[PDB]
Order: sequence, then structure tokens, then C-alpha cells
Amino acid sequence: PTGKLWRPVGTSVATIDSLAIVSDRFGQYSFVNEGMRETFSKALFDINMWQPLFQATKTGCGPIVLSSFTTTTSGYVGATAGDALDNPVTNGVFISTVQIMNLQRTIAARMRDVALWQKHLDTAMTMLTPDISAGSASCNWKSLLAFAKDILPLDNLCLTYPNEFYNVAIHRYPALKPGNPDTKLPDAQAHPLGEVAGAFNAATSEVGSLVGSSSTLSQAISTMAGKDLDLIEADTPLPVSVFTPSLAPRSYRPAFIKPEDAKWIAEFNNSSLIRKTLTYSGATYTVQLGPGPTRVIDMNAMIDSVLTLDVSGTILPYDTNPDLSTSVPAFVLIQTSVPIQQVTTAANITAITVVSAAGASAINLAINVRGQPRFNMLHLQATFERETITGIPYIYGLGTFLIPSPTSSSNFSNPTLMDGLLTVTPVLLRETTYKGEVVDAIVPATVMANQTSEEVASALANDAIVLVSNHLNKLANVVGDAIPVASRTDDSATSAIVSRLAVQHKLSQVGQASPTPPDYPLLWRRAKRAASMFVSNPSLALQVGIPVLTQSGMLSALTSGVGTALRTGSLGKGVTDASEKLRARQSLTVAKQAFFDQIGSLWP
Amino acid sequence: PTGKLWRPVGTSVATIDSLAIVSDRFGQYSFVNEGMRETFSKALFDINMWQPLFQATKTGCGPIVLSSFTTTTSGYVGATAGDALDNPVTNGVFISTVQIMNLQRTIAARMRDVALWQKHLDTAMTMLTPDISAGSASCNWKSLLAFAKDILPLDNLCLTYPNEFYNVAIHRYPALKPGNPDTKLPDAQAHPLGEVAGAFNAATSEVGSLVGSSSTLSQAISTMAGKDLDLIEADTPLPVSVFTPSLAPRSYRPAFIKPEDAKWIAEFNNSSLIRKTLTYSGATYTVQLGPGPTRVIDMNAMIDSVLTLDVSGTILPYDTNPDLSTSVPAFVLIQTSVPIQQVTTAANITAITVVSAAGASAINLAINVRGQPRFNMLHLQATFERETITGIPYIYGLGTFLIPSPTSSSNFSNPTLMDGLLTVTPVLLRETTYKGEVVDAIVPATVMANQTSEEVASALANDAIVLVSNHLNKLANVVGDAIPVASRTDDSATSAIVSRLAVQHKLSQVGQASPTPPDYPLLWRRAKRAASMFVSNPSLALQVGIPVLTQSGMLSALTSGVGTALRTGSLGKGVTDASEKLRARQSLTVAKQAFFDQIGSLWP
Amino acid sequence: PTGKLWRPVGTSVATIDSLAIVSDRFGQYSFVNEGMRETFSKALFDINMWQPLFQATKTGCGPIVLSSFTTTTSGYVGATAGDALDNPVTNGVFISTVQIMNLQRTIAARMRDVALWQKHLDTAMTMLTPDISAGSASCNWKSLLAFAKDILPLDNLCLTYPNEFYNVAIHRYPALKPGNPDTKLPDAQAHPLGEVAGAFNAATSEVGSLVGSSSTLSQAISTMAGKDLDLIEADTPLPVSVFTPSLAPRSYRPAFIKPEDAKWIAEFNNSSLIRKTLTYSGATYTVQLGPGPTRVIDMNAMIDSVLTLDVSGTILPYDTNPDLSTSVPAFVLIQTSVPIQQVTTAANITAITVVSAAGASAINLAINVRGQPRFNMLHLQATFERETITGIPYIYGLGTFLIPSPTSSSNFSNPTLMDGLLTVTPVLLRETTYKGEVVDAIVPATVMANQTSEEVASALANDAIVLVSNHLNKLANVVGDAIPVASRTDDSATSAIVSRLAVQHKLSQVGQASPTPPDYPLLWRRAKRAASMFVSNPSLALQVGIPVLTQSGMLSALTSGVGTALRTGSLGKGVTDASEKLRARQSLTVAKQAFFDQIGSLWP
Amino acid sequence: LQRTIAARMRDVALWQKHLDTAMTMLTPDISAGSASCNWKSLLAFAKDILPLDNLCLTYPNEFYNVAIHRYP
Amino acid sequence: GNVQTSVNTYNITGDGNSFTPTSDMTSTAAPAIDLKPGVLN
Amino acid sequence: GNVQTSVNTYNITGDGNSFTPTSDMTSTAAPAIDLKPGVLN
Ligand SMILES: *C(=O)CCCCCCCCCCCCC
Ligand SMILES: *C(=O)CCCCCCCCCCCCC
Repeated sequence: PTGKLWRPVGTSVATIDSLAIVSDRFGQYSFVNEGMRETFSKALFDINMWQPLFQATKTGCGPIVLSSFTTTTSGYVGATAGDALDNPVTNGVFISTVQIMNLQRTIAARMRDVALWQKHLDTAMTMLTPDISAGSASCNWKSLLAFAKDILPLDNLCLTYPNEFYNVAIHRYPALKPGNPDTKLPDAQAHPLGEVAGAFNAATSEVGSLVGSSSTLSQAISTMAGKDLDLIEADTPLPVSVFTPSLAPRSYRPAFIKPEDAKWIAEFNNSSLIRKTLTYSGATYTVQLGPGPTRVIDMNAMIDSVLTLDVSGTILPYDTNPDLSTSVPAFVLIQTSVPIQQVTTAANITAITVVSAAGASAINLAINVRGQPRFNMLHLQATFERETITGIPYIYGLGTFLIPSPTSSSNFSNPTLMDGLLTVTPVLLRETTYKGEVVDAIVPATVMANQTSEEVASALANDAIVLVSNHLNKLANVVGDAIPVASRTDDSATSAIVSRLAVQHKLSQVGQASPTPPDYPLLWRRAKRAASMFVSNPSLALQVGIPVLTQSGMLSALTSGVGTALRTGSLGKGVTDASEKLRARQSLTVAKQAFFDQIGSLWP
Repeated sequence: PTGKLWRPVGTSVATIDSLAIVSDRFGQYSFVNEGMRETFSKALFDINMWQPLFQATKTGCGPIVLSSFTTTTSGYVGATAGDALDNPVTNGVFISTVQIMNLQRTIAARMRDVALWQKHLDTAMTMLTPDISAGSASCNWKSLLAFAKDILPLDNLCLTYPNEFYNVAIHRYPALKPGNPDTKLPDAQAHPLGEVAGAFNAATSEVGSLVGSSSTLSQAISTMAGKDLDLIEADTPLPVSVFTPSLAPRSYRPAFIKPEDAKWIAEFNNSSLIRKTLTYSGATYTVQLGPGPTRVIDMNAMIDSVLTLDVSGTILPYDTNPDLSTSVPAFVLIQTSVPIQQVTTAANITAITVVSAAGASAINLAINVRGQPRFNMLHLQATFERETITGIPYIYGLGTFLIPSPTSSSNFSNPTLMDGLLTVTPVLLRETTYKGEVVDAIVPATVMANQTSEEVASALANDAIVLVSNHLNKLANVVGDAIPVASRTDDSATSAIVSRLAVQHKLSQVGQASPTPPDYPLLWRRAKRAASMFVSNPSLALQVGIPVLTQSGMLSALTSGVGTALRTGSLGKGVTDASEKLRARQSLTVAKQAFFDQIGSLWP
Repeated sequence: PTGKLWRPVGTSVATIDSLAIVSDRFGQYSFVNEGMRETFSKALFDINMWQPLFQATKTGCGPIVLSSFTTTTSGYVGATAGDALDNPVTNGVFISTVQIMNLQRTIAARMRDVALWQKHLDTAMTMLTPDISAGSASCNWKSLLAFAKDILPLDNLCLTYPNEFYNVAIHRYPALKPGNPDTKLPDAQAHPLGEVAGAFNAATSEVGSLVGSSSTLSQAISTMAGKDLDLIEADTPLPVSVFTPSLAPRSYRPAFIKPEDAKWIAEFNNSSLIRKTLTYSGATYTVQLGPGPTRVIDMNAMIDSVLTLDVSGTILPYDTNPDLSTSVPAFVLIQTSVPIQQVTTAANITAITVVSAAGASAINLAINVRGQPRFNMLHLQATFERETITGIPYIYGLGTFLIPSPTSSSNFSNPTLMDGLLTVTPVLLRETTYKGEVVDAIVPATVMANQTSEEVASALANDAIVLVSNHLNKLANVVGDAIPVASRTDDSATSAIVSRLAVQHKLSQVGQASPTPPDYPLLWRRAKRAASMFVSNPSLALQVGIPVLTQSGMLSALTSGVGTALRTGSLGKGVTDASEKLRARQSLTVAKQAFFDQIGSLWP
Repeated sequence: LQRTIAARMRDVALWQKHLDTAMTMLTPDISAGSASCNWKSLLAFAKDILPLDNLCLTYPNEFYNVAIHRYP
Repeated sequence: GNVQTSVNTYNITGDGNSFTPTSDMTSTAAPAIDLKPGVLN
Repeated sequence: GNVQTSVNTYNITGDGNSFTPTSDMTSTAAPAIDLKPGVLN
């Protein structure tokens, strides 16, 4: 049973609607199922432990028995009259609301009390590493004590109550074994209150540490089910939400990104220059679109973000072409009639809006750093919005210069300030971008081995690629973490892949002389580096031309392997290299024993 | 009850003193509460499973019953005489210390034993993805077997014991259903020992996966309470400790950062040059402070860190002004009398200490990379300390050049090596920095919408801004993760904000014609992108001029929403887009069924 | 007991063989141990809660009692005949397979049902932060309701069932206290079904929050045992696997990295130029090895990776030396006879392979960005493999230019395209690299204070240094997180170190006048910044010349302290600064009360 | 009886200090004739003044009951 | 908020209800139910 | 370390005490107590 306890209203038999929570002035008795007593007992148990320090310091008020907050009522206990009817409990143990209040504020008040002392006990305890993980190692008690008698700073609490803290301590450190009163010798065994827990944390030499290897697994299992690593290369529309894209604002360096390497950025590849004009704040400036191709951020295929083009440390040659100086650098949109990459001359450019200029010309924004005047780090920045560009077939964001007077000097300059580190930040997660279009769902499998070397590094913050990369990255840490894809152990991961290579290379051999019986020693090893190359750089699985990894099978395969692989690790997964791991722990205890030996001499 | 068992040492009458931990020749009996038997049973259960492999290989020693390590003593069981008095347990089940030792080293020894085999069983099991997540899919057993008879490398253990591993396997993979002996046909149902657990992990088509959606929530709940996301925009002094700043060493590019964009960096904006001198290692060099403003790291407002100015790949024009060559680049402090930004000429600069020079002039540190000789990657580096600058009102760290002989050539150079990538690393977490002052507590709400575009990116490693950014970043991953702030589901997050916008826009309408009844469809949508823009780039909420996000309400609001939102997710939160998610899983099982079909033909 | 139930197939006498899983027409009865009923009850409990919404909307089918899926069989219940023999259970409660199916698909079907409504209830609930964390704060109900009557968008479900959702709600938000029918007033106490859980999550003013501080500890404990932070500075061979290196592809900028600062990169420091030739694709090009030293990636000491040298935004002076234009930039290997750094002239260079050229000369790859033509972002890229360089003592990877015709113009150019951002990605984790050699195991302690300032930042992706950095980094977040290494609390971490400094400085004083009695106030403070400097920048502990941190004791010491420190935190660790933390929470509730006050007026 | 009266004395000495900054924070002591001050106002007033770190805001009628015995 | 009457023990617009958060009872349901393999059994 | 006598069953400076870690019993109290909503109930 569970929930609040219920007895019927009218009386006699209890028929649904005849049962109401047995509210009392103190509060409603809620049932205390077996396991929920484990907690409140485990919590109180950790407080009772500090008994010797509560009396010493006259705080506290006696040991807290959980049997002081409960009661022994009986009735039907459920979550609602209907279902509570199927849990007739007799003399169960319930805790009333007003009690659920004290057991709370008591464990809270006492928790402070101890949390404090417990902190002093520690700066003194750990102040001599009472924990080794291979074999033993003593340190003659006299010295030890006479030593901490020093180190411990005058405001601890282990100097005001030595054997009032010691008695608390003995129950937390199975290192300190108190000398028995009637034989005046230790005990071999150490009996700290955490008897079992402390036994099951020792780094057992057979397998690393059960508490470790156990969690590193349940931890990975969490992720595997959580993010949705499963279904990682699913071939079908998936809401961007399914990718929980967060804290995702990637930055670049355009005016370098080739147009074909990333759809969201077209260029004005035209013969001559395209000097246009525009009255901005009265003054008339001339946008240039100089000698080179001047790659500009396209506006369509640009998920309403927060574009913030930073222009700093980048050269600013106002020294040579004086034409450049005087011009306030500024991010400006450019609506063109004919599609760009077909826009020849000025009459082609519909209009030009200065979405964000920089007050003060190019001779205050400068700063000489050895001849080559740089740009004082400043951030121009628009706030592009999907629909502010409705209809408008062609429009481009360009972080240019806005020269107040074009001249012969700036005839080979080309004032694109795009060489600066631009940082787009998708401000509306629901919508992603792929191959130049804005969508609401991705098709994972499509984005695999479909980008090129740099059609990946040139991805646009929160676009399929960047999403089908953030995803693999999780799955990449589940294998990297739990599975042993980094040793000659032909693990579950590199194993799922090997079975694909076989089934694959086996049918490609079917029909024709079949002169080559499948290899296997070579297949195991080829798939080992395939699974390994993945854990290594999760990204690669997106680039066209990557051995194994990019065939449709793998990944879809890998994950579902790694999947079941985590759901069976056992507990002693740590048996892997638990030999050198062990031998390394003994190595430490031998060096730490060496320490105790000095504590033992210096302070005799 | 819990803890070690005690018994009346004084006999009969058991008072809060006539007790004593019932120790003896076996150690101390510690009680084995109901739940703690669940573990040791669940641990032994996972070992017994491997029974067929223990006999086959003559290791092991029979099935391990947990009832072989316990006993049936009876007495009072608590953590201390006082509280143990309230737990009279009769014939409880306790495990003695020396036993708590075997149940430990047995589960450890056996755990190794199985951990090994269990690894072989796997490279063979996952080596044919026995796990699908939508509908079924078989693969005629003959083929399957005759297939793995191949792939499996000659050193497995699934080839030496086929149906000695198979019997272990059948209990772990409800995929392999053994053919019943007396009807020689499968069973429809599959009965693996993990009957329930395996039932509750299947990706249930109604809602993603209970095991997933459940954890992704408890996981987020952990963080929410842990780091202290709650109280994220609290308006009142908070110890830096409350922000657990760790692994926090940010790097820049000064000599570019404007002085007003980041208090910790002032500049010598003076008319002419300020050539000073200083005997460093005998030789007399001249610090320049050349033509430009030469931005220098201020020393006050500089949390005793580890400044490490790297100067590499950056230009080194010793080719033109020969004056530059011969000068050993070096980070040097500069104590000025009159405050900088008021320091006109040499007589103003009190003294200049070469806190770290680079042995060998500027013509060995070079390296030609196409005309423009660069700097061989080298790291100069001081170790500034709060108090080494006590009293000293003005002092600045400057990574300049130290020219051995100033000339006309270096009259427009300005040797500030600050254009290099400097990396400050706060070496003393307790103290933070804000707006130019060193403090011990932040005031969160103060740092919101108080920085500018770049008064953020120019923050100083472990300063309020960088702390009130590391914090939002956690809270940003809790929403990004748990809450669905990335779909049209007007989630709890974007909902907490909408209620603020209403209450806000509603009173701004009070008094005056109230010609505009609040919108709502427009408010819901405006707050959706507000909560969304946050998850996106957590930082923004610090920059002055960000719609919604920067009003005092939000955040303080958001978090406390997201807060309660996680504490109610239910379990089936995965119902979100659990349709396409499902349809994608069927998509995979259809492709994986396609695989089994070849395994089924190629190896008939 | 646990597992499926068995019964004596041979009847009466139940031996370790006369048993057999009691299967049948329903599947196999698996035992439902005490705790496993807690879950299925806790799951069903959370569904029954939504009873009022199931009837309202005619879905559902009555309350789901877990006692409808189980049974009361009796027999022996274990994991295998052998061990099941020691668990005679009478009238235990087992759930048959076919049942373990419904309790599953029911909780799944119902889970969807509620998951939906439960989402509507929320957008309305959190839409008025029903959760404060200090003191109370009301908001006159009328207003509140009449308010949400607005905000809530027309497609919720809290408008179609107000007090059908309200009744569900009252059990989840102890904020909404329903007015009692027969006294028509609230209740003071609030009785939500989550009575206890909700009591134990409140931010108790004594210590932050038990649910928080508790997890932040168990969380850290997980890591500490997991990754293997323990043994962090172990002095003995450790398989790279023990470091779970994943998602590890670091990028650089060679042609800058000094050869001695990173063994994996030697340079051709020769007097004149070394123009060689090579027929690549018919056309004959000349590799240059120009004026400067031209640092090249060495091939030995280069873990078979995926070298991808990006050349973009970097200068391309085809404007001056016309010689440069026309030459297709390309990454090329260079096998030399005599060891490099001893290779004088052309006759010395055995052969030169163009492992990856860039189609199209240097005058299409350009792009004018203000005079200085840059490189259109493109990625050349080899796939170096350990053994493809077997025997071959000397061979180097060089991302040079391949000039189609060397001239006088390119006599001081030196076409090394290495100034570009190269990104090596280890494609085979098992093998690491150290000091220039490829190995399979590291010796942790060896890599401490053994690198120089930049012999660290110049590390090669997945090399001991980068591994003995990824490791410290975890341990750095465990302390940063759990332990309070960021306040004057002389924590367990900075305490473990202090004891080393003492024992150390104490013996260095032994022998000779011992004129200086150890300090301690100065030692505590010195070790505090030592432990602090570590949490800060984990890396440092690798660099030669770091105070304290780099002595062999520390770290090996630190971790084992931090270790036991986490295994005792108590629960109320949050007592740290739980004063200002508290005062900040009251600060928020005072501001949130201010909000409710407007909701209370505007919408009267 | 010594260290108890001492331990408890600390305990109260603290609270007793909060009760005060709030009590004397409205001179509950006159020395000639009487003089009231309608309770509602009084309370709703100190609800303000009292700084957020007192202890008379966390226990109003837990301090009030202590108070009633010290301020006639 | 239209009156219902019996469907559920409380009317929403019912007499004397009261929204009033208390730092004491942080609202809640049951999200973190443990189901992972080892822990569910 | 001054002698006490009864306050607690062990004197610190008491006869034959003994600091001596054993890789076998890693000292640990109770930090990871589970209290999260779903898991506490
Ligand atoms: C009648 O339905 C008028 C609207 C009043 C309540 C509608 C929903 C808003 C209040 C929610 C109450 C239940 C939990 C939020
Ligand atoms: C008398 O108090 C002399 C000092 C000896 C002990 C003081 C505290 C240092 C030793 C701690 C023992 C309890 C657990 C560390």
C-alpha cells in the first residue's frame, strides 16, 4: 500500500464515496510503506551516530527514534477512495501531516548541528588520508595524534572534544580501531557503523570497485534511454525537440566559407565593383562589394537568430587607402532584385538597410599593434527574423564597411568585415535548417555521410548537421564511457559492426567465382577501428568518404548493440584491466605507507 | 531497524546503558533490513544465473544463497545504545562482520569469474543485435547459428560451450526463445530471468520509454536542487562558493578589448611615445608604449591569477623596422605615479619590472611563413598576487617588447605583444571580480542585463559575469533537457514567462483609455521565443537590450517554474512526439529485419 | 527471495533437481519481492491520482489496483533450481508473465492518457509559480482564477474541466488548499498526495535542500569510483582504456609549435632552400621548404589518425610573388634519407608523395578581404596509418604549396601552409603517444610536472598529456562540485594537502639548528591556494614549476582525501553558506509575493 | 546545571536578540498614563521595517508567545 | 468555473479556497520512479 | 587528549588504539540518501 489512509464517512461499510481521507487536526495520516522507513531510518541513523557529540555540547535532545513520529492506525490506504479500497491495512504505521513536519524539521535542525561538527571532524580526518585501496598500512597512533595536535588550526572542534569526536569518528573510519578496554589491544576487524556499505566500496582486487563499475553503467543506461540515443540514425522525420537542442550558439568566420560548403551563405561573384549608395543618418555612404567575391550571409535559410558579427583584431588598412578610414563599419542587409550570383551592377540591388552601424568612423575603432592597425574589439549585431524577410526572394546580410566616399585607393580593397568572427545564435529552437531550407523535423539517416569534410565544420548553429552531431556526441560518450572501445577486447560495440561487415562483404561475394572466402581476423580488426574511429571523433560519421562508419547499416547497428550491451554489463565490468589497475593501487598504498612512516618518526 | 545489534550486557532489564554492541569472535552482527537484502539478493541473483557455466568449467562451488552469510540472532538493533533501545527485534536476520567479509569477497571473486565469460557471451550476442524497439522480427535459428559459427574469433568462449553459454544467454536475451522439449516448438512468450525489468525497458509505443523519460527527469531534478539553479537571479550577496566555480580558466586577446568593455584593462592613451628604460639582466632595454593606445592589463581588479600571455603565430615585423629585432619580448609590470589615462611622459612611470622575459632576441623566436615572419609559439607568464600590489594605486601588466635600442624605424610600430592570446587562470576561487572590484560575494540580479554585447565576451575568468553565466548555463541544460522548450507545446518554462508578461503588460495598461485589451495569442508566442532564446544562448540574459528576458521578473520566474515543472513530469513525459519517435523505431526494426533476412540467406 | 518461482516437478521431495520453473498457460510466475512492489505501486499511485479526470473524460476504466495483476502461489523461488531451493516461500505474491505484460501496457496506456492532461494542468499551474522557498505568500483565489481565465490559451484542458483538473491539482500542489465544505475556510496544512516527498524537498532553512545536497554528493561519489579518479597519479603502467578517452580530436596551428615543445613535430632547419620536384598528376611541381625552418608534422610518433589540415582565412600573397599563384596547395608526405634536422639539400629527400592536393591553383582558392587575399576555407586531409610508415626511419607530413615553377620572387616566401588550423583526430584509441613514442599504457605520475608551460597546450590529441589532463579534469569537477574548495572553510581537499606540506617541511627541518618551527597558519593558507589552484585549472599540475601541486605527494594525496571526503558528506552539506543562501531565498519570495499582489489587483 | 544554563543561555541569547530589535523597535514602554496603537497597523507595519534576517518574521506567533511574557 | 457538484469533492470556484504557497511543502508528484534493470530487478 | 572517562566508551589517548587503514573497508557514512520525489514516494 501507499498514500494517505482512508476510513469511510457515513459509517458502517465503506463504499466508494463512503470513504474520505481521515483528516485529523494534526493532519492526514499518510502510510509509511516498508522502503520509505528505510530512508527516514537511514537519515536518523546517520544522526544518532553523532550521539557523543550532542551530549558533550549540551545541544541535541536524546537519540531520535523514528517511532516517535509515527502511529499505529488502521484502515484502507490508497491514493483515492476507489483504489484505497483494495489495501485494507491493519495497524499499519502511518505518520500524520503535522508529524511529517517534525520528522522533517528535526532531521533538518539536527542535520545542521551535525553538518557543522561533521565538518571539523573531517578537516582533521582526511587530514591524514585514512583511506588506502590495496593491502593495509598502519601509522603508530601516538605519533599520529601528537602530530594532528599540531597541524589542526586553533578553531577546529577536534581539539576541544578529542575523544568526543574520536567516538563519533570510530564509527565512520574503519581505519581508526579503538583499543579494547579489557585486553588493551586493537581488534583486527574494524566495526564502523557503516559496516556493509564500507565493505562494498573497498576497491575489490578482483574487479575495480562494485560501487564504481555499477554506476558507470546505470549512468550510461540513463543517457541511452534519455536523450534518445536509440534511434540515432532513424530514417524518418523527427521533431527537432526530439534532439533537445540547448545552449547552442556556434560562431564562425564567413567571407571564407565557400558558398557550396554551406547553403546559408551566397556570394556576389561579379566582374567589376558594385558601388551602391544609401542615406544612413543623413550622411550618404557607399556600400562597396569590392574586387573579390564578398561572401554574404544569405537571409533565407537563416532560422530567425541573433547574428552578432564581431570585428576585432582583424586588420584595418586605413593607413594605405585613406578611403577606408572615415567609414563607419556596419552590418547591413541587401535586398537584390535578380538573385545574387546573377546580380551584376548597382541597378540590380533593390535597397540596402543599415541594420546596425558602428558609431564613429574607421580611425577611432583602430589601434596600432605594430604598423598594421587592428580593430578595437566591437560587436555589430542584427536580430534577423524569419518573416521580416517574407516574400522578398533575395536578401543578404553583409557586414561591410559603408564608405563615406569611394575612391581609386579602395579599388582593390573590398571592405567586407566578414573576415571577423561572426556568432549566430538560433533564437527559436523549434525550427532547424537543412541544406538551405528551414524545417521542423530532421531525417537523421539523411545527414549521415552526406556532408563533406567542411560541409560539417561550416554547419549553421542548430541545423540538422549540428543537431545530428550533438546527438552522436552523446552516444559517443556512452560508448567511450561504459563500453571498452579502447582496448583489444573486441567489445560489444566493435562487435555489432563486425557482424554488419560480414553480412555485407558476404553477399557482395555471392554470384561470381567467390574466390575470396570472407576474412574475419581482418574484419574484426577493420570494424574495431571503425567503432573506435567513431568514439574518437563522433562527427566523422557525417562526412562522405569515411570507411565503414558511413554505410547505412552501422550506427543504426552500433547504437542498438551498445544499447543491449549496457543493459547487461553485470556489476564487475571493472574486471577489465583490473590487474594493472590493482597493481597501480598497491603502488599508491606503498607510497602512502611511506608517508605514515614519516608522520611516525618526525612527530614521535 | 538498522545498524549493529546490541544486547543487555547487564542482563534482563535493557535500559539506555545496560546495552552494548553484541560483538564477539565473528565481529559485530549488523542488522540486514528488508531493502538491504534486495541488493545482496539482486547481486547473487545475477551470479546464480551463470550456473550452467560454473559447472561446465569446474570453477564456482554451487549456487550462492544469501542465507549462508546471515544468522537469526535477536536483541535491540540501533546505531547507539540510546536509540537501539527502541528497536527490539526478535530473530531478525543479521550478518556478522567476518561474514559481511565473505558475502563481499565471494560476490567479488564470482563477479570476476562471470565478468569474464559474460564478456564472451556478449561479443557474440550483441554481434547480431538481439534488440529491436518496434514490433517483432525473427531470423531462422539455423542460419543465425551457422553464421556466428563463422564470425566469432577463435578465442571467444561461446565456441567452447555453445549450449553452456546458450543456457546462460536464454536468461538474458528474451530474443532467444529455446525450443520446448515435449512439443519441439518455441513459446511465444520469452521467459528471461529479468522478466519484469526487461518488460519495463521496452520502448512502449504510448510513451517513449519509462526507464528513459523517468531518469531524464530525476536527472534534471538532481541539478535543479544541486548546483542551486533555484535562486538563480536572487537579489542579494552570495558567496562565490555558492557557484561552485571549477576548471575555470578563460583566455582572450587584449590590445583589442576596449577599456570600457572590461574594467580589468586600462590603456595609455597619450599623444606621443613614452620610451622608458630599465636595466634588465645588465643590458638596458626600452619599453615603448608606441603610437597607438597600448591597452594594458590593469593589476588592481585582477584576482591573484596565473596570467600566461601566449605570443604565437602573431606577426613579428623585424623585417621592416630592424629596431624590433634584437629585442627580447617580455611580459612586464609598469607602476605609474599619476593614474594611467593621465600618464603623459616617461617621468610619470614610477618603475618597470620585467616579470618574465623571453631569452633570445626577436630573430630566433621568428619563423618565416610566407614573407610575414611569425612568432614561434612561446608562453611568457607572470603569477600576479592580490597583495604583491598592496598600496600601489597604479600598476599595469603589459606584454610588450623591451627594445635594446629605440630608433626612428620603431616610431609607428608600438611593440605591444598583447595581440597574442593571453590566458588568465584565477588561482584562488574564493575571490571573484565585478565591474573592476574584487569581492567575495555576487548579487546575481545585478549582473542581469547589465553587461553589454561584449562586456560579457570580455569577462575576466571567474568574475561575477563569468559566474552568473556558468550558473545560467546549468539551468539552461535542465530546461533544454527535461522541459520541451523546443516545440509548439507552450511548456511550463515559456508558460511561467507568459504569466509575467501578462501581469506586466496589464498594469502598464491600467490608468489611461486602456484602448488595448491584452493580446495573449501574441503574448504566448512572444514569451515562447523568450524562454526559447534563453535555452538557446543562456548568456544573453546578461546583455542590456534583450526583449523580455532582461526584465527583473523573468528567470527568477522561469527557474521557479521549470523547478516545479520537473517535480511533476509524471514518468510518461516521453509522450511528447512519441508518435514520430515511434514511427522512427518501426522504421529501424523494418531495416533490421532486412538484415536478419540476409543472415538468413547467405548462411543457410 | 527473487526470480521466477519453481516447484517440485517430481513431487513432494524438493531437491536441487526435482524442481522446475513452474511455467504454464500464463507464462512463468516471477516473484514480486517487497521493494519491487514499491515501484509498481508508486507508478500506479501516480496514475490513480488522476482519477477525477478519467471519469470526467469517460477514458480510463476504474482505479488500477496492483493486486489485479498478481497472484498468491507458493513454492521455491530462486534464479536456478540449485539456489531456488533455499527460498521456500508460502503464498508469496507472484506476477505471471502474461500479467507482467498488462501491468506494463496498462501503466503504459494510462501513462499516455495522463501524460497529456498532466501537461495541460501544468501550463496552467506553473503559469503562476506555485512554488516559493522561504516563508509563505498568498494570492487571493478569486483574482488568481479570474486571471488564468484569461491567459490560458483556448486549447488547454483546464478550461474544459476547472474543478476536474482542480481535484487532480490539489494533490500535486500543496499551494492550492481547497476550502473545506463544512466550515467554508482553508486548512493551514496542505494535504497533497505527495505528503512526505513534498515535505522533504522544501528548501529547509537549516541546510539548503536535503534532496539537493544529497544528490550533489552521490553524484560526485559516482564519478570518483567510476572514471577512476582514484589512482589519478598512480606510478605504474596503465592501459589507455583505463582513461576512457572518447570524443577526443584536438586541433592546432603548427609551423609555430617549436620542435622541442612537442616531439611529434620536427623542422627542416637548413641554410638555403631545398627545392625538390615530383610528378603529380602529370604536371611537375616543386615542393619548397623555403627560407625559414618549416616545421613539419613528424610521421613517426603520430598515432594513426585523421590529420585534417585546414587552410582558411590565412594569408595567400599571390599578389607579390606571382610564383605563389598557380600552385595547388597540398598536404604532402616527405621521406628523407638522413634524419631531418640533418637534411641539407634536395639529394637528401628520398621521395615526396602528394597525399592530398587541392584541385585548382592558388588564384581561385583566394578571396580578397581588403588587399590581403585570404584562403577560401578548404580542408586538405590525409589518413596517416601507423604501419604505412613501417621501416621508413624518416618521413614527415608537410602541408606545403607545390609550386608549378619556382622563381626568384619565392626566394623568401616559404610556402608552408601549416600556419593553418590543423586538426588531428586519433582514429584508434587503444594506442596513445608519449614524449614522441607510441604506447599502450601511461604512467600517470610520470606526466605530472614534466611538461612545460606549452609542452601541454601543444599536446597531441589523445596522448598521455591529453589523457592525464582529461582525467584530472574529472577529479577537478568532483572537488569543484562536492567539496567546498572555494571558501575559507579549510575543506577536506585543501586539508589533505596541508598534512603533506607539514610532513614535508617538517623533515626538511630535521638535522641542522631547526631554527624554524613549522608555521601552519601559513601552511594552511599555502595549501588552500594549492588545492584551489588545482580545482581552478586542473592542467597546471602537469607543468614543471608549479608551487606545491607538482610535488609527488599531492594529488595522489588530494584525490584519496576528496575520496573519503565525499563518502561522508552526511546529507546536510548544504549547511555551507546556508545563511546567505537562505536570506537570498527570502529575497525572492518577497519579490514573488509582490507579483501575486498585482495578480490580486489588476484582475480583481 | 552550569553548562546547561550556559548552552541554553546562548540559544535564547540569540533569539532574544531578534525579538528585541523588533520589540524595542516600537517603544513598548511609556511611564505616565497609558497609550494604545491598534494592533493591525502595528503588525502590518513591523511586517515592513524588520530586516529580512531577523527571526520574528520566520516565527511571528512563536516569538509573540515568548514576547507576551516579557512585554506587558 | 461553472459549478459541477459531485464529480470531484471540491468545487473550483467553491467557497473559501485559497492559493497560498508555503516554502515548507514544495509541490511534487512522482517523476523519478526507478526502473533501471539492476534497480527494478 | 586529556583523559575524559565515561562520556564516550573510548578514550582517544586510550591504551592500545591504532590508526591502520585497510584497503578492505573504505570508511563511509551515509551521503547518498535518496529523497527525490518519485523515489521517496
Ligand atoms: C471555469 O472553468 C472558469 C476558469 C477557472 C479555472 C480554469 C483553469 C484555470 C485555473 C486552474 C485550476 C486548476 C489547477 C490550475
Ligand atoms: C587532546 O585533545 C590532544 C589532541 C589529540 C586529538 C585532537 C584531534 C586530532 C585527532 C582526531 C581524533 C578524532 C578523529 C580525527
